[PDB]
Amino acid sequence: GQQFSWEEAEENGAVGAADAAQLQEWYKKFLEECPSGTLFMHEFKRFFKVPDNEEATQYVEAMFRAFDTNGDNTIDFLEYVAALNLVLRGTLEHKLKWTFKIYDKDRNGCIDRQELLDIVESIYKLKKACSVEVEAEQQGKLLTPEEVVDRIFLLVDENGDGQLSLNEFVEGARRDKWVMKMLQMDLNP
Ligand SMILES: [Ca+2]
Ligand SMILES: [Ca+2]
Ligand SMILES: [Ca+2]
Repeated sequence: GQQFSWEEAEENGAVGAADAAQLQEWYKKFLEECPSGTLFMHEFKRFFKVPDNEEATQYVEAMFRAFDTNGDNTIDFLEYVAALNLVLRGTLEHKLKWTFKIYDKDRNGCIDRQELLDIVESIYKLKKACSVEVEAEQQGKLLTPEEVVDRIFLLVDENGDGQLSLNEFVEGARRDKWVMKMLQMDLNP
């Protein structure tokens, strides 16, 4: 399927512009020390944020999951790079789709309170092993791990159909009243 690189390289002998140039170095700096060197969920989390407590692995592990879905357990240079443009540089609304996918842990085309508790739960383990404990209790009235889920579901939804489709979430994630800040997690810093 597809190829071993971008369509540009396939046709064009060396593409052009400072575009590929930037990638030429990336593709080389990574494959230079290893011909046909592919990345792995482990080599990624490491060569990227190489954390320590590891706890902050659930979050990243998700990234590779939502992005690396080909089903080969491996992620070639191409895939990775694609993610960058989707995050590194300015990110357009295209995020509404990719993010909606991050939650899709069961792969079915529909999101359910099951996926909500899954991802959020992950975001919790992250902010937990971070530089703060946000002492759930004394900190602004804590809640149950299932509460937040029922909060993002009800708000994003409204018909009570019992199913959170893309369009439903997309529009419910385009602005809402708090879905962004939360689901966003990073925000900017
Ligand atoms: Ca892959
Ligand atoms: Ca799903
Ligand atoms: Ca619905």
